[PDB]
Amino acid sequence: PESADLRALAKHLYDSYIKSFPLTKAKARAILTGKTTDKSPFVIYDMNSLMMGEDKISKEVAIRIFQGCQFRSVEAVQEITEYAKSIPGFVNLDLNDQVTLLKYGVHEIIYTMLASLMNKDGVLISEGQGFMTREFLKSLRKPFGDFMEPKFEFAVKFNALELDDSDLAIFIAVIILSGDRPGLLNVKPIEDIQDNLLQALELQLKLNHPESSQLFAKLLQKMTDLRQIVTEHVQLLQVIKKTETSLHPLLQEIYKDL
Amino acid sequence: SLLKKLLLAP
Ligand SMILES: CCOc1cc(CNC(=O)c2c(OC)cc(O)c3c2OC2=CC(O)=C(C(C)=O)C(=O)[C@]23C)c2ccccc2c1
Repeated sequence: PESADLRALAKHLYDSYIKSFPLTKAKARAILTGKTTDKSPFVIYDMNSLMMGEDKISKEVAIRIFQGCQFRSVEAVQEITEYAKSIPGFVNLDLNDQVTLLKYGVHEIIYTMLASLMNKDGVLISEGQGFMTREFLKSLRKPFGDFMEPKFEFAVKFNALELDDSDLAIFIAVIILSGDRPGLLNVKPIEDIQDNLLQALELQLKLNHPESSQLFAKLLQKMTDLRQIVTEHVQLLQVIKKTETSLHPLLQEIYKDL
Repeated sequence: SLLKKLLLAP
């Protein structure tokens, strides 16, 4: 019955993930590999193709693309918030603790979910209607090319784990319910929720990836790696803010005193 | 805050 309840929890999380996140890894892989009747994405691989694809998806291109990433991130933060509110126990936490969990969690989840839409060659954008190449993004002038590339670097390593949406739903939940985020007021209720989510994740991986005993331990390490990854992202965004002569208010709020 | 507003919206 305990294991049965952990599977029920896994399924609840998956169902909530499907309601919260329009752009699933399943749907993204169907597009990337070509197994879809739907329209093929418009490929953007240089300045010329970017200009042509404007409708399918005075400021210079690098800035235009950076603002695009910002607006998608804003949309993603809202999706992640909705998903967080579906995790059993989350909305009953102290509201300021809920804020803290999102503040420190959202960019780790954004990196995770971005991987679902990436391969080694590029990233799906605009609900899969566009595909922008990694090479085009990396070639953008300093400091914007180096802002893009680490997201692909992480995706390549993370996608090697071959997680599916059912695995990801639980992985994301575990990350959000991290009891060691700076400034949390009531730690134990968060830790108790996370302990149960971790049990659900372990069972999920044992059943869904029986030939990969190492996967749970590897995912625990990825959660640790993501903190370092996001600290570097935030540093780079602080650099851009001071060295480039705009930042969305929601993102400004998240980065402030992070 | 904006996060708080997002959290409170049913
Ligand atoms: C964690 C920081 O957020 C991110 C987010 C993304 C996701 N990016 C995109 O989805 C993404 C993108 O992407 C190139 C380029 C791009 O041009 C756009 C993107 O999404 C957009 C939303 C818009 O509202 C646009 C406009 C004009 O209004 C855009 O133009 C879009 C279509 C990243 C994608 C690749 C590499 C790093 C990334 C970092």
